[PDB]
Amino acid sequence: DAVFGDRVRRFQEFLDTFTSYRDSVRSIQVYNSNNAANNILPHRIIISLDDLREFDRSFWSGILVEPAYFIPPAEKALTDLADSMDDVPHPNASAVSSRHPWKLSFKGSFGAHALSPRTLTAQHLNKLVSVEGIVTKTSLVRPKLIRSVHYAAKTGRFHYRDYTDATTTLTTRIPTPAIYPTEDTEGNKLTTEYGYSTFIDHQRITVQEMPEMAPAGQLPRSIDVILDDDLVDKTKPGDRVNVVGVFKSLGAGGMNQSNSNTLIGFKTLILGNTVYPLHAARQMLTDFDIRNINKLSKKKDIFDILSQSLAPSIYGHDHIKKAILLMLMGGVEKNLENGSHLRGDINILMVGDPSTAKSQLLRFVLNTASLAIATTGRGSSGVGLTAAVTTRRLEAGAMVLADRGVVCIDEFDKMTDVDRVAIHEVMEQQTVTIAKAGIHTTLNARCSVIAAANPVFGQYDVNRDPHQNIALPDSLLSRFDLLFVVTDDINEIRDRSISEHVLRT
Amino acid sequence: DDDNTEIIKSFKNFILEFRLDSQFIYRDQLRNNILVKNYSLTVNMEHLIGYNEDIYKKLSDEPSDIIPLFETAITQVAKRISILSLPTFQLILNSNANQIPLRDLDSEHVSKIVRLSGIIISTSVLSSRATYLSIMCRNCRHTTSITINNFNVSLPRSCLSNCGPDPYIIIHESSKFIDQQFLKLQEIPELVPVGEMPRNLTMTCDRYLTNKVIPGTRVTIVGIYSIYNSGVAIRTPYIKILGIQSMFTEEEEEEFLQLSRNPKLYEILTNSIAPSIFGNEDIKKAIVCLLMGGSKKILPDGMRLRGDINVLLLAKSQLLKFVEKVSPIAVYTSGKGSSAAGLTASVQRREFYLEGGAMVLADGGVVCIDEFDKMRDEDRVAIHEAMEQQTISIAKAGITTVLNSRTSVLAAANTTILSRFDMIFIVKDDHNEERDISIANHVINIHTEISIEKMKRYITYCRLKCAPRLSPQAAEKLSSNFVTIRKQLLINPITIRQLEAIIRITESLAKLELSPIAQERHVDEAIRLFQAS
Amino acid sequence: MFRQSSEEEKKLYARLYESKLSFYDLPPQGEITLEQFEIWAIDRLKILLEIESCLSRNKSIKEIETIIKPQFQKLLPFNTESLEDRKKDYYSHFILRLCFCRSKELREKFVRAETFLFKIRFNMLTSTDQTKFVQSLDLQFISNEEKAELSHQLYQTVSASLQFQLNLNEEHQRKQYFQQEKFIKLPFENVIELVGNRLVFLKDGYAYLPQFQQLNLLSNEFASKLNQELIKTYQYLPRLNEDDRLLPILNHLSSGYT
Amino acid sequence: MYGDLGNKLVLEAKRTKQLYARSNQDVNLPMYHEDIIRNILKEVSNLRKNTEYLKEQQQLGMLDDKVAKCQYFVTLLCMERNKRCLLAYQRLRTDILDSMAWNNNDTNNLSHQEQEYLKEYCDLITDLKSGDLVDIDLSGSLVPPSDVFIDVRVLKDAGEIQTEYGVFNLIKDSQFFVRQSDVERLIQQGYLQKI
Amino acid sequence: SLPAHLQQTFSPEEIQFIVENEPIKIFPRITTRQTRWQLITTDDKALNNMVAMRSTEVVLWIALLLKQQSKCSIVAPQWLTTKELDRKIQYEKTHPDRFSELPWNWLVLARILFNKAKDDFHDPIHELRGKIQDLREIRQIKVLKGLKYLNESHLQLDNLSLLEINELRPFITEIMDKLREIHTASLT
Amino acid sequence: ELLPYPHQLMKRLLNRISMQSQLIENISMGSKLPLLCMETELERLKFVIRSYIRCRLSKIDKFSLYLRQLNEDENSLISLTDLLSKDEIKYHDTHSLIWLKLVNDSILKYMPEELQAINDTEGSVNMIDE
Amino acid sequence: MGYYDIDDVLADGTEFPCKFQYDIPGLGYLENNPGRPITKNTKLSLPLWLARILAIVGPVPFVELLPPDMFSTKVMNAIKTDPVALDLHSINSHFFSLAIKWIMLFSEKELANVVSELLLQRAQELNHHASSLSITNIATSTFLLKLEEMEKEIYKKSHESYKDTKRWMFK
Ligand SMILES: Nc1ncnc2c1ncn2[C@@H]1O[C@H](COP(=O)(O)OP(=O)(O)NP(=O)(O)O)[C@@H](O)[C@H]1O
Ligand SMILES: [Mg+2]
Ligand SMILES: [Zn+2]
Repeated sequence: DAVFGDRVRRFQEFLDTFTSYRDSVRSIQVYNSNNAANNILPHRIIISLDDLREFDRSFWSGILVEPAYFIPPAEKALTDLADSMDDVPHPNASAVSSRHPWKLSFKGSFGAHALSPRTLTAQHLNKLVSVEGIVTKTSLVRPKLIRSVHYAAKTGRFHYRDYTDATTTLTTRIPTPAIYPTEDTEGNKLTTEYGYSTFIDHQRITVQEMPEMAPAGQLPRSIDVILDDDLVDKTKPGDRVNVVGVFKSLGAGGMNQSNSNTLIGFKTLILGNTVYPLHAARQMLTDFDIRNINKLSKKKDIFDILSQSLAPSIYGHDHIKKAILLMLMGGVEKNLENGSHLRGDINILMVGDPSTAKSQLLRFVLNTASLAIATTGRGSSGVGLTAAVTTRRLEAGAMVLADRGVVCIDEFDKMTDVDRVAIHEVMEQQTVTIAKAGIHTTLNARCSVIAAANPVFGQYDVNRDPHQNIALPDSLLSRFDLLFVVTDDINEIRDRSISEHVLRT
Repeated sequence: DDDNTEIIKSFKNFILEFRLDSQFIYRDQLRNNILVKNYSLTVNMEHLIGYNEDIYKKLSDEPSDIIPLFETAITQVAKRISILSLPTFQLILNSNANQIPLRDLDSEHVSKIVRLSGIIISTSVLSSRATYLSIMCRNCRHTTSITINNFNVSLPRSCLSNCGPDPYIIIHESSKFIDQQFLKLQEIPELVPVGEMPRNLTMTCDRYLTNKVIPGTRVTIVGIYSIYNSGVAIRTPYIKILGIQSMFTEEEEEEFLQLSRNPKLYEILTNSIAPSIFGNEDIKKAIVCLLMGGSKKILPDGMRLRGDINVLLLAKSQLLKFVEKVSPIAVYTSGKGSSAAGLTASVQRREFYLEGGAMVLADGGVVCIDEFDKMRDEDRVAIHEAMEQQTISIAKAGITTVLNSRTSVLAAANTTILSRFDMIFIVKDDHNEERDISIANHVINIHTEISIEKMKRYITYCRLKCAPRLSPQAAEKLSSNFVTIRKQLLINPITIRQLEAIIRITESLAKLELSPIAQERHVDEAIRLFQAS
Repeated sequence: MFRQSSEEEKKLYARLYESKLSFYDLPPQGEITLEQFEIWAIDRLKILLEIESCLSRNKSIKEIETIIKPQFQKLLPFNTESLEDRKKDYYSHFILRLCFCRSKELREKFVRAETFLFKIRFNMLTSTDQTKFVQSLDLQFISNEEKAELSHQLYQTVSASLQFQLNLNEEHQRKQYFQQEKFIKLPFENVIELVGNRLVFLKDGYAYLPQFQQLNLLSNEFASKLNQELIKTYQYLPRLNEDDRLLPILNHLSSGYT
Repeated sequence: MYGDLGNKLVLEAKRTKQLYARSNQDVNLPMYHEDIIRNILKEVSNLRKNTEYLKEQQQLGMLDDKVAKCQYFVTLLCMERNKRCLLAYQRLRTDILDSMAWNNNDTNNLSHQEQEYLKEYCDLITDLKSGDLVDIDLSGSLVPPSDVFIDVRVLKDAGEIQTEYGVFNLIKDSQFFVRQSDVERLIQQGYLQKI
Repeated sequence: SLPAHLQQTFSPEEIQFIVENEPIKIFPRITTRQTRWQLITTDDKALNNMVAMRSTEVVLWIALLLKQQSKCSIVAPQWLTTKELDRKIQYEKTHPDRFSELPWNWLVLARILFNKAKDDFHDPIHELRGKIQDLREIRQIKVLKGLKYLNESHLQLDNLSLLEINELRPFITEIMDKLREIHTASLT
Repeated sequence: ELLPYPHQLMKRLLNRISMQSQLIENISMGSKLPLLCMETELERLKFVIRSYIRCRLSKIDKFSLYLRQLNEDENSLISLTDLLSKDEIKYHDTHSLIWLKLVNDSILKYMPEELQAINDTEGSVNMIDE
Repeated sequence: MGYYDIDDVLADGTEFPCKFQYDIPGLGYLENNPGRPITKNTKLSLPLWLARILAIVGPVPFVELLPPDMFSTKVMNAIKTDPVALDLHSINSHFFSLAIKWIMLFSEKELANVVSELLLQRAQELNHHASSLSITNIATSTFLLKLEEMEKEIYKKSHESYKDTKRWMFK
């Protein structure tokens, strides 16, 4: 028992020595205290595991090899630091007994304990580990009881009690029956005070090894992770993610009497301590970026510089490059006071001869837009391109997924008439609506469309009408802001210039 | 009580004393294992029998009871030869006793050491078993511990420090565990009685024997044959395993380098391809280029330049089989495909799902199609993306995904689809009676230049070592030729998508010589071979 | 097996603060400034004034520790490697000797406040530092046979104290601790405050004291030696009177206690 | 840049060293890289032409104090690093040839200067082996003598042969019991095995 | 010129050659005392003046040369007995850092005499072969502890045998040299 | 380093080897066992000298330019003939000329006059090993 | 560090980042354009045998050396947490040669203390795998893929030494 106190003292020395963590405590506290008088930041701090190594190796290896005996006292010391710093007086009834300490998180240099779901092994149980993979399933969020408060009717005394379960604590304790006490030790009838009691959020997820690493077409392997309080709902299926936490076992493993002859193993989990995403889009500007951006904007011809810097490996087609740049910037979306909506996003279509860089230029947008989805015109159905029913649940299509982004459609001329007419709403009302057996709902789809097609006769025929060359209805062509026609006109100097260009490339 | 100590003493004296000639083979093995942090020992039955037959008799009568005693004896020796802490060591066995066919195991064999063989057909994921385990007593809050071992247990009920009827719980925070895995063994295919499907068994292994085999491999097994609970007075059988049996050198690349400097290497490789087929020189040349390929490139603005080659053939059945044999990776199919996925991919149904055909499955290698005209309707349109983009993309029934299709296609048949290929040629025949007689004589013989493996390894080496670049002279030559053909056609089409194909052929020709630069010598043969027509 | 094989002032203060506390045992050497003399004395004086104020307000050790500990980082640092902090602490104590040796009331007030500060700082130590500090001061444990013979009486004496001071509510835990605990034998007059509270076992004029207690002996030795040193300091105040530039500072320092 | 060819040439030195070290019996040092060496020497000649042109511009007065000094100095370093690569490569192949000369005392892979070098070094070895100190066979065995008499079995039909101790008739798969000091050379030549 | 594996070290053959020059005690079965031996790297009187069953001292290589035939018998060294080896093992266990004071050629001489002279021992040979192994194992533990003190300056060793040193030579010297290079580079 | 040659010892040893060889021949031409001892002793003696001289020649290969520079220094505290035997002197001198001719014609013929020296100390890397 | 040593010849050709302190005519071929000058505060990647001189010869010398990525802070923390697990072969093929050259160039004290510990801690497992002789391949082969070119020579000359001794004894 006495060792717990010394570990609290030693972590207090660390917190006094490395002062950048005090500023973090204090800044969170003053921010929360400001807006409370009118969002709120979590009571959580991330420590560099390297600082702790350079401060005390004996505490560093203790955190990293015996977390059940070192993480709790360290976390206790952090709470004492935050509690001794000044705080707002006269707290309310719920604030007085919140049962809410501060919590830790870690970064840097895990060494041998940086793992993947395939290689996590029984040797690593009760160690602090870091794993990487893809989220495949997520449970619903549920509340969990940890403390309850009771008012005794006759005596006027407020009583309370605490609860525990195997996933709530790093150390192990006798489980609690989840019963509410109805009667006092002295026979007084009790009442339960909701709002003074404390409940916390809980969510389970599953993480699987990345398909790029799967051997020999073998079955892939996966782990379940437990999240709570602030960590809930920060992920969704398909996310690539890196998780930090303690690897632990559970239950009786069939040694409590069972038919299995104990061949079955014990259950295991990772208790989520920290979660980080992986980039596999967004960037964050530094001060120097703001300066450079503002200075560059005062050149005489910024539009030419920027437009010519799009796809420099493609010769010619200046105007299409300028149009793509204006599409990536976009207009301004208007919502009037009576609820009426006016469109902001620009749609572009280009039709032309074979080999004239249509698909190659269309491919560039997919690798410079922040959110982009790509599809071929014949590989997609009307419902798959907008939305479909399943089980009732309604499932989104490609135009619904790229909401505030761009969608690229290649081989647009091969799309059937039955598929094209599903798009007429999405390019003006920017919504999708379904009315099918057991469902009625509206969905948002605000994207910009860019697409490429082949003319009717296989090459553009100037000796026939544009409507004869472009077999699409007038109501659809009207929805594209800019329609570009492009051709491979044979000429000596043009051929020479292009061929020399691709050879230099 | 004393028997447990005499047996341990006996196996301890076995390890410390068994010499064959002048080396204490088990002392040396046990020391050499610890230095690489391997905690196990591989004993051989014949040596145990030679040392003292009585010990083997005890082991043969009661293996479930005696194997743990020998394991703890190993631990007691391991400390003396390395300390002036260690886990319990795993014992592993080798044997030459008569194999039992899997179909003959029965009630006479329960709790006996058995040796058998078969094919592994399935493998479980790993799971955790306890060895050292700690206990908390709920009432008095006293604590104790237990040591499990995995041979054929439950939590005790003798409370300590009344203390209650069932007061014990586990402290997982201070306990030790090991790995365990399950496998399935199927009887040998050449043993099964006619008209019956093969019989199979289930089996278990732990610690160093885990994660040692994969599905489809033939294996030999030594293990205890026993039963477990899962009619009247009836139980399921299984096996506890105790043992299992199942880039270039310098001298290699020196040969490949000697080939690379041969002045007639191009002729040699062409001659080595389907040598029974008469004539068809340019077909063989084109297959060499298809096997060697161009060079992949990536630009600062992120655009990506293709490396593969594509060829079409209009006798012809033999060449695709030859290409399948010589290529480092290969897939063979007929135009209808192996499933409703067809060549490319499709959506099927109950929830919907997606599966890929023989374009996705050949990713990274070569694929050859035996009748391209028998391609299905969906594949006719989908192959455009598969060839131009090296991808297949689908957005149907709520599925929204993109698939990789990075491959070189060889195809044959007997229209606008010819535009997808880099080269097209028509197969030619000759009717010499001696050729047919020679083939017939060889057929009777079975009924009564460079070799394939060396050529395949050479192709692999060249693909790994070299990716050559155009010299400036080649650039002037190619551009002048390009504008010349377009001008000639204008006064009487060629397009950039074909210039970029001639470049890939040129690079593939320079690749045979391992020359880091391509030269006019290669450009000339490239345009000479471009006469598909 | 294989095998291989003024500065003095700075070393003195490194030696004096290796234990993290000192009885302030030795004559300082070298020089500091007069501004430093005044400021360092005032800083220690402020801490001791607050200690005496809290004691006059009858606040407990925990409350005083909560009040005084934030002041060390500003006025008089502790648990520090800095030579400047160590010299500041040492010199400020020595200065206030010369301020507070002047009269019995001043000596008593200074001894009380400084001994309580000593207690506070000793509580801040780890047990290893406490052991090393006690061992450095050259400060009789009973035999195991004597402990066994007196085990019933010693356990009856300390069992309540183990429960209330060390939170050992379980009798099993108290028995295990008692089995591991050492005891000290000395004349009862040396620990009379514990005698009056019946916290120690008495036999034949000797008091039997467990090792987890007895800090009052350490602080009483500190207080007694400080009182004797102050009496000595008083006897050679006529030598202090040779530098006039110090007397106004010392008069100012003492005025806040009169 | 001017060091790329050298960085490529030295990799062949590292390669031939590892190939040689792997198998002491299989020594056949590979083809001399005449073309790469010729390209390196042509590069040096280009740099010499540039320095000479720069000296002409210096005599013309074209900012020669700073400009000619820095450009000349930088060019000098590029020449020195090429000299180092060429000497390293040639020195390695020389060490291999010296090793073979001691045992031997075929030619197509050696350059002609190397072809005469080997002959010169053989003359030197036989000069040392002759004259004074002749009593000890400097090209003989370096393994200490273990036994006087051994049993040797007859591996190749060389027929009847003469040796300083006497005459032998090497009937295929016959066995001799004979003193080692006699048959040491025949074991090295490969007609015999020790069994 | 010289082979690559002999640039810095002695092979075990050379170690055997070095050990073979030591003297050893023998009982001859013939009298030579009244041709003569006329050696040039040793004494010649002892071999010329032998008398049957009279103990005498000669170099080890000649002793093994005689013992190849009936004419001689070799007396084992006194340290090569069960009592002494028991005491040395006890010394090894008692002092967990010092090496026991065995002669510098103990491994080589034991593995020569067990092959050439298995018949001339008094103790049962199957026990000596065990105790030699016990000594080598304990010494290997002590060596593995010592390789954590490789440093920039020096090391001291005591009673470590010639063959044991020669086994370790290319590792100790190389790692020590690189630590020296790293340290002196910071001084310069 | 290359240690100094034992001039006197080698003279006496080689003379003794010659005399012992002639004695063995005379006794052979005139019990078997003494002859066996004499023959194998002479083998054991010759092996050591052979190994020793081969090692010294190998050291001379590696430090040829260093030994030449040590000899060219007029202020050197030791002369090259003090350190080496007469046969070693011959080997060092002629081997240096053979190696020099090979690189001089092949490489250095093409270099400018500032870089034609083979034993250059002043360059960006020292060409002399020691 | 001999003249004719192949590994030293090959290690000096690794490139380091550099920045110029003067504009100079005609030396644009360093920037792969022979027809142009170099200009002040331009940044280039140059081989060490050249950068080692242009950083010294004058006053202000022509080039300044920027801190390279193979001596970054992340690598130092990786070294200090677990030296035995570390994949130095992927970091740089010739790490312990370039480390000594850089130490000589800037006379670093703390880097020497880090590198000495790294070498001493990796030598232990290297000796373990050297001592372990068959009477296994996977267990040894996983660690021996993380050795430098410098460490491989020590491993080879140790393994051969143990093996020759073992062969002679049991013979
Ligand atoms: N400046 C250019 N102009 C035209 N084509 C170019 C140019 N630069 C490269 N190309 C190549 O032109 C080829 C065909 O480009 P691509 O974008 O697929 O044409 P496309 O308009 O999609 N033709 P299609 O697929 O038949 O509709 C590619 O291999 C490009 O690399
Ligand atoms: Mg296209
Ligand atoms: Zn109990």
